[PDB]
Amino acid sequence: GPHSLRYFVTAVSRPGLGEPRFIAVGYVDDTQFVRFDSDADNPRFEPRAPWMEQEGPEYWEEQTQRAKSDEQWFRVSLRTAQRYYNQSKGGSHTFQRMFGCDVGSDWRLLRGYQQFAYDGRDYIALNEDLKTWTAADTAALITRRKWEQAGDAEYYRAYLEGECVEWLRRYLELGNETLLRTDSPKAHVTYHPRSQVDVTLRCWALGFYPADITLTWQLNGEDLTQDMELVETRPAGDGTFQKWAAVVVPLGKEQNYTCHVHHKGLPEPLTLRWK
Amino acid sequence: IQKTPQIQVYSRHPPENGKPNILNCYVTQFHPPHIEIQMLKNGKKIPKVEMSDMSFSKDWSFYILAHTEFTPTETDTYACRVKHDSMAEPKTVYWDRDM
Amino acid sequence: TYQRTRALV
Repeated sequence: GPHSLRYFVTAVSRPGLGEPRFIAVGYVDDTQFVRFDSDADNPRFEPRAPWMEQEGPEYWEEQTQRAKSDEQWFRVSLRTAQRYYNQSKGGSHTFQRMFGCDVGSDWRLLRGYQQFAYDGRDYIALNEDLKTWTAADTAALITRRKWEQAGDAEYYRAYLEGECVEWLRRYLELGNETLLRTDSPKAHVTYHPRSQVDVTLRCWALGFYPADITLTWQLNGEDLTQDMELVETRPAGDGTFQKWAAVVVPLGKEQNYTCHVHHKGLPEPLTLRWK
Repeated sequence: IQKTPQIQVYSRHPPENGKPNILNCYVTQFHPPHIEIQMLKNGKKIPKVEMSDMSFSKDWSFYILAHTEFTPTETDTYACRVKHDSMAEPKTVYWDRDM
Repeated sequence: TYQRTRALV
């Protein structure tokens, strides 16, 4: 590996618009493979990767049933949290759920995640020991008492150790030709005449995977990653990503700056100079 | 609270006049999840736009992506109009061939 | 594989 399996579940209340919207997206590494959307026609988990369709109906049945369960679970938890905060009933609120798991190359659990957030803010989160809970406030404190009373930790701690992993190993095989791949980034530096003395140089990183990558500018050893114009790595749509960094520099000094690309697919970081 | 949406507008491949390509609009770091992304062509709304599933990042901020089929020319303009509570007015961002 | 939440907040 190392590899990871993640599910990002979202639930937002709709005051006077009917029941709340429940969305669930599942990922492996930086690739999306499953989804559930209450606002869809005939809600049910569906594959989003070609290699997921290689799964039987029973897999799909079960998955859907759980998503449907959590749809109820969230309607209530959302009404519950509403009271906890003494908020009014005509306001919409967001409840987020994160869970999944990181695995080492030994294919054994390495890190487990089960956390919650209300209205965009940390609410309650399992700790690394997988036996304790970290409540963000007094309201989340009554939730920890409940969840410990039911020994929920145990079950989740059990899920991460077994399920997510066993299934991760599987998803990885089914989608090996696209999950195991590594597309190196294709870099170049564009010249953009700024003023009469400056020029905006920009080196791009295209077609790479995993999403993780390092783009930097340097001036005679000097690291300028604070004076850089750096975007947030972005998806191209075909399963790979792009990104770029830009620096403003003087005329006739363009050659004095280098661009350094670091990625998993490159056996040795790239470097680029203009002219 | 309310995080302002970050919007990047860019094509899938390096553009070439007349050659079919794909325009994307990546909206990130916004909250709440309520959001309205609209891709446009020459001021007009392009109907055949598709959305990736809504999802957030570790820091909890949501992110989504819009895309569509398009054959770029020297005359047509493209843009992504995004409306979100964190803002007063809808924010629009035109695609730049060099961005 | 998706996992159900258990107890409620």
